[PDB]
Amino acid sequence: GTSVKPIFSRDMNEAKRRVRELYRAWYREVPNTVHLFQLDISVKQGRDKVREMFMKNAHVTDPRVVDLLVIKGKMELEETINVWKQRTHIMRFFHETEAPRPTDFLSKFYVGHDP
Amino acid sequence: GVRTSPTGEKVTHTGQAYDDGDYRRVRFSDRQKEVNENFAIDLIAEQPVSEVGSRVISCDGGGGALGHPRVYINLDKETKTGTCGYCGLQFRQPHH
Amino acid sequence: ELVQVLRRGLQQVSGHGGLRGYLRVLFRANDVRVGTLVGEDKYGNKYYEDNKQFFGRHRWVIYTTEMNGRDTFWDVDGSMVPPEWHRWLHCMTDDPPTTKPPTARKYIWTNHKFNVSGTPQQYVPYSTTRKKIQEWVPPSTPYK
Amino acid sequence: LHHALIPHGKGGRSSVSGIVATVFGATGFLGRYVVNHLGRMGSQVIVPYRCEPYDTMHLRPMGDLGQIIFMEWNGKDKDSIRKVVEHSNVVINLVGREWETKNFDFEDVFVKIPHAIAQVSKEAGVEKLIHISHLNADIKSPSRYLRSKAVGEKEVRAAFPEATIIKPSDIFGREDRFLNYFASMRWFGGVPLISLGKETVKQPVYIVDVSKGIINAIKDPDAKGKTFAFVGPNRYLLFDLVQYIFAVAYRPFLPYPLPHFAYRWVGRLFEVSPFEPWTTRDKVERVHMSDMTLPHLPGLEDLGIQATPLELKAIEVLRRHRTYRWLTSEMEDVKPAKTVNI
Amino acid sequence: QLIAVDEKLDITTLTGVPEEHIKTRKVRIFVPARNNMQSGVNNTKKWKMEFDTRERWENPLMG
Amino acid sequence: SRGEYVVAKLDDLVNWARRSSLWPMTFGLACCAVEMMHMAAPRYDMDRFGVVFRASPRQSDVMIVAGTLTNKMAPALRKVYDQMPEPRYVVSMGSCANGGGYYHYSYSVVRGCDRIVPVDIYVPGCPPTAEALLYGILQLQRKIKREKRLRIWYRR
Amino acid sequence: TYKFVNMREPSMDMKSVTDRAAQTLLWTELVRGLGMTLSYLFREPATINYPFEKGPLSPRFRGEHALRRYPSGEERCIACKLCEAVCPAQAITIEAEPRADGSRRTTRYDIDMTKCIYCGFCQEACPVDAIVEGPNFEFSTETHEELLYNKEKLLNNGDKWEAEIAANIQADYLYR
Amino acid sequence: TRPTIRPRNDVVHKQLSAFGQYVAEILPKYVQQVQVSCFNELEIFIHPDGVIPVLTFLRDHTNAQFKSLADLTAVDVPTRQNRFEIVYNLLSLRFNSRIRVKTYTDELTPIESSVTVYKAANWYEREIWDMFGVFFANHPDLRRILTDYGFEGHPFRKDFPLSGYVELRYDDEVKRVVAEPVELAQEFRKFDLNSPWEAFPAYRQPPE
Ligand SMILES: CCCCCCCCCCCCCCCCC[C@@H](O)O[C@H](CO[C@H](O)CCCCCCCCCCCCCCC)COP(=O)(O)OCC[N+](C)(C)C
Ligand SMILES: CCCCCCCC/C=C\CCCCCCCC(=O)O[C@H](COC(=O)CCCCCCC/C=C/CCCCCCCC)COP(=O)(O)OCCN
Ligand SMILES: NC(=O)C1=CN([C@@H]2O[C@H](COP(=O)(O)OP(=O)(O)OC[C@H]3O[C@@H](n4cnc5c(N)ncnc54)[C@H](OP(=O)(O)O)[C@@H]3O)[C@@H](O)[C@H]2O)C=CC1
Ligand SMILES: CCCCCCCCCCC1=C(C)C(=O)C(OC)=C(OC)C1=O
Ligand code: SF4
Ligand code: SF4
Ligand code: SF4
Ligand SMILES: [Zn+2]
Repeated sequence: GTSVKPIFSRDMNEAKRRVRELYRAWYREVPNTVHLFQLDISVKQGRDKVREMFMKNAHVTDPRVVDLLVIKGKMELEETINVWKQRTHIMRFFHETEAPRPTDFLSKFYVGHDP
Repeated sequence: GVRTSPTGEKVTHTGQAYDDGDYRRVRFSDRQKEVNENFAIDLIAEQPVSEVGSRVISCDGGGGALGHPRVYINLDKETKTGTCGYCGLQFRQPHH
Repeated sequence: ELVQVLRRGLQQVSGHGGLRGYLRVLFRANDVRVGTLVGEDKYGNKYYEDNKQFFGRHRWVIYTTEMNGRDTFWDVDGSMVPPEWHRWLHCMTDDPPTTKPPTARKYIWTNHKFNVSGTPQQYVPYSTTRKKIQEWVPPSTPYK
Repeated sequence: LHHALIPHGKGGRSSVSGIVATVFGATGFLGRYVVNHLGRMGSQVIVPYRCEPYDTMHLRPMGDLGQIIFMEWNGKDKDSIRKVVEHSNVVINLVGREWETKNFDFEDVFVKIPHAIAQVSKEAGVEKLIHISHLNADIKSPSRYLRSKAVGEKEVRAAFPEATIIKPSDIFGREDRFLNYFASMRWFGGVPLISLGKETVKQPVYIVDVSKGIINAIKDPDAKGKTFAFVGPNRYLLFDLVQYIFAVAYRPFLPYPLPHFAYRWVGRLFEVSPFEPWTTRDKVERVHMSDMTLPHLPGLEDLGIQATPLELKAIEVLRRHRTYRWLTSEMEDVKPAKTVNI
Repeated sequence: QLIAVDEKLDITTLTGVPEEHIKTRKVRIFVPARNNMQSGVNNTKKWKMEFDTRERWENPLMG
Repeated sequence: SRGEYVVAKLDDLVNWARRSSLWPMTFGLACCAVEMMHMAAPRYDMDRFGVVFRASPRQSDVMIVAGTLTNKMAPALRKVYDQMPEPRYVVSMGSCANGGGYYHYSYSVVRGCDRIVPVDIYVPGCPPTAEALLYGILQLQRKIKREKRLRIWYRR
Repeated sequence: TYKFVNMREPSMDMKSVTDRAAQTLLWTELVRGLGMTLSYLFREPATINYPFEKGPLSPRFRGEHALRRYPSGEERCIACKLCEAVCPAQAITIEAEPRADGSRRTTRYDIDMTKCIYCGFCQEACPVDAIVEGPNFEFSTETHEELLYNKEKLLNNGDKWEAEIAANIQADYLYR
Repeated sequence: TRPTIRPRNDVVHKQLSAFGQYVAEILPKYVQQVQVSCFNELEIFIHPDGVIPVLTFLRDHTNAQFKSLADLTAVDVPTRQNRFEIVYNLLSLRFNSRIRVKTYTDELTPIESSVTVYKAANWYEREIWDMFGVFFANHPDLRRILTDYGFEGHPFRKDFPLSGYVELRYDDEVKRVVAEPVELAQEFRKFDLNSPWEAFPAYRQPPE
């Protein structure tokens, strides 16, 4: 039985429905975020970034973890809509000042000791 | 006891001077390199060895509570002088 | 009692070595008070005292016009005070270094230096320790 | 490799990159980006400056403690150059005016100074020298700018045979004199273009692309004695480029044709300013010269850089030139200009 | 009323840790050895978790 | 030369005007701002030197970073620094602003305000005394006295 | 035990009502405030003429750090690293080795003055009175790097301020 | 004993023990343990389901009248199956007494919000969520209170690094403040201070 108390959803289907609602809200919000923050990116870039952030956690199978992720996403959206975030916070999702770190074995061997 | 390296950089009391091919020298260009000129080893080397008439002597560095913790130094060996582990002063028993 | 304050102002004017001295102390320190001289530095600073002033104005220094290397007729700062007169001036003690000279030591600086930031004499930090890892030196001769 | 000059760390602010670079002309447009890219990865940067130290404050937060050093220098004095290049393994030359002053003409800043820097760096033991030239540099050019650039690169190659020469083409950025210059033309009502800009082709390049190309050329062992051309991905007719510039800034575009002699006279008239001229006859020539095509030279793609199109970075420069009513307009609103791609 | 989940516990997505410091780290679980310089054994009672040692380098300033 | 003398005298006049009227922004962050207030107090009376607090960044000449700069606060400090018209100066006061100080290893603290804005004068202490801050301000005045903008322009 | 602050009633007699009406129409308390400000106008101000006059300090005052010497010139520091351990901000970095004559001395002794909180814990922990906080507070710099003191800087500070430091310690060592 | 040793107060000890017995008798459904410390502080351990009934009883009962919520915080103990210890500190002005109510939760089990009992609990619960990640159900407005916007992780957890994962600086190319992975010029120096000899025999644990 595992006797666990839920947060919002009884199983994975209601968690998926909440995920879809949050995705809809973010998708609607993206153009307004682009206009209000005076971002140099396009709406397509913002929606692709939202999709990337959603797919980052695609492997989650625990409904409680999905509910907490949806709660955090709603907190982030509420921060973005109310302009509590600034342009720096929005652009932190893009990592525009970090150099692209290579993935292949030889490049890591050349640069240093990190695996 | 300051000394200059073959490059002209003053060698500090700790003996560190940049290698002629060391890029870190550039920090001293248009500026100076801070070096203390009072080398403590030479200063303590100038102090005379105190003659005392006992096998054990006490040293607190002078000034009472303004010195260092008081230690007792054995002086049985005539081959070498008794040095304070805190202050560096030297003591010995009368010989010759 | 108006004539009294006017005469005290005239006495302040006459007590600074004349009108030129009065304007010198007026434009160099924005203060024209006359006090009892306590002593003088080896660098030229003059120290005065007036116990009738309230705590904070009873001690003051008239800075020299030429310290170690620079002209200080206008460019003065609080770092030009030597340590003994620093102790007297900040009221850490009631005794000037004239009646109570400091303890002489062979390692104490004989010449005080002011804040040298922004000058070629500024302190530049550097590591004071030796190189830790020694590299192997290959032989200088051929191997066949 | 002089153990103190062995790379260490993760590649960030507190890391060691193994590069000790003296960056001449680091207080200008390209210089700040070059110093920023050097300082991101933990390089030691030497900034020789002739201006007032207040004009170098923006470069200070670009490096960790001790990683950026400022020393005065004089272009007409070789002792200053040797002083600032004694301990460096890389020397970058970004010195250049777009106008001639009473103390420094084009030959002084593009021929004499680069040659002196190259000779001093060679005799001082510097291993790598990066010299910046122009794509349109030509000994038979109607511009004294480009003739001086050609003579300067010839003499730099003569004095430092292992130097790397980079030839960018009309770099555009936030602090440029290319988009801002065209944007600035709205004040005079109409935009004077020679032949209506229909006989000029431009290939502008992004500032970050050029700075990253310089950084990668420093780290590339094959780029030692080569010559590179840094150009953008697209070629535009000058008329269409200026029209797109005005469209992005949401300003009314009123182009009219002006004869070459008259607009040269206008440039000469503007040249009399004791301050920075608004335009010069040399600028008159260079704006209306087509960008050369040099397919025999390696480009940004040979240094691992994909050229950034102007249509992606024009808004970050031209949004400042809009009025209040169009400030919030998005980037994908302004219908990118037609490109003459061969 | 409870939901009866049946999967092993995983909270990696909620800790805010970068991906590098989850999949490339190796933690050692052990009881620390007694410091041989002393005879006290009070420091060998609990279990410790520590990460794998990474690179340390000299700062160009101050060393 | 005549022009050299003229530009030197003009530099002297402009530098005197700028260092004799220094208006810091009404801007403080933590414990250090208390010592800033005490340096504004009647004992030291910065107003007698010509130093007046003004709330608007548009009307301020100096920013005194007096207190810890956190990550949440850094964008606001950068914003108010940027809005300052030039010439502008920044004075860093206290260990927290100089290098992070006693919260240097914290996850939410910027390790020195020089990562965000260029700094002209560093005032050490935790907190620096009001007298130490006055010394730092007078040092900033002396540094402003050494500017040679018009000489540099003339020699260009 | 307690008291009330705003529990007094005004008397309703014609005298008091007329006095309150005169207060309302003629602004008497405003004139009282003006009189207090005028009284302060003619008082002597509390301003001192810095830098010619200085604020009073104590022998216990904690200023710039310095490294002291024995009267023979020998360094007092013995590299015991108590100050490094106790330092609440981890501002002290110490390395040591036996000297050429076998003495226990430091080779690195750095104080990050931008990490320091000037608490004086280090001079309390020192068993030989080697590290102290001096009386100097006017050492502002123009660059961050100048506030990273190494052993040479601290030894120079000691050599430069020993005359005042010894006198300050002499006045307070019986309270320690 | 005398000059250097803290004196005892047996009267308060017995009073607090009696009131703890009283509370445990009135609420057997939720109370698991009652403790009185030797410096006279009363602690009541409850099941997580009893957060609202126990606090309501302590606030509204005539003999309790704990009308003031002094503090609400969390403690992270990674070795426990239930990671987070939730501590309530209450003050009674009618009886000049203080009480502590303690419960537990893990990373995924929500705790009931106490804003209906104490209005003060709003920001305390917000801070607990921000610092530890404990979700409070039915909280009127739950969001970060202390951390930066978009901050990832919960810093007060024992496994969160002291210096975090990202640091801030101003970047001139993008003309804004950016966040990058932390690099420290000097690494924080870990000190091993614990003595290998036992200090307090009164707290010695069985050797298992
Ligand atoms: C007429 C309308 C148009 C012109 C508008 C301007 C009006 C004229 C400007 C008024 C000039 C007055 C300024 C002079 C005050 C200097 C005071 C003196 O102290 O300066 C010293 C030396 O002087 C300065 O070096 C230079 C000041 C003079 C500048 C040169 C004169 C230029 C005049 C040219 C007029 C042209 C105006 C523009 C015409 C279009 C430096 O000392 P300082 O460090 O401070 O004080 C130390 C503080 N202590 C004493 C407490 C320790
Ligand atoms: C025989 C026939 C005679 C004919 C009639 C003549 C007799 C007249 C007698 C009455 C005259 C009274 C005149 C005063 C007018 C206004 C008084 C007043 O009541 O105003 C105050 C408010 O006025 C103020 O307090 C002023 C506020 C601003 C203060 C600014 C500084 C104060 C002034 C400094 C000194 C004034 C000097 C003025 C003259 C300068 C010389 C030109 C009321 O406000 P409250 O107390 O809140 O009551 C409201 C609800 N009941
Ligand atoms: N910008 C473009 O579109 C293109 C640029 N280039 C080349 O790139 C280089 C720099 O580009 P950019 O940064 O835009 O040019 P900037 O004018 O923006 O930078 C100029 C730099 O050169 C220095 N300098 C100029 N003349 C002298 C001198 N006589 N003595 C000493 N220093 C001097 C300036 O110092 P101070 O600030 O004191 O004047 C400044 O640091 C130039 O060589 C330019 O020709 C090549 C192709 C196109
Ligand atoms: C006019 C009186 C002098 C005011 C000096 C300006 C103070 C600027 C610091 C801002 C600040 C204020 C106003 C302040 O009131 C305060 O206490 C809550 C602070 O905490 C330290 C502050 O940082
Ligand atoms: S430096 Fe010290 S006094 Fe100033 S804000 Fe930081 S902790 Fe407070
Ligand atoms: S005063 Fe305190 S913070 Fe400063 S070095 Fe000494 S112990 Fe460390
Ligand atoms: S300064 Fe004092 S406490 Fe610090 S290492 Fe030296 S002797 Fe020990
Ligand atoms: Zn001794």
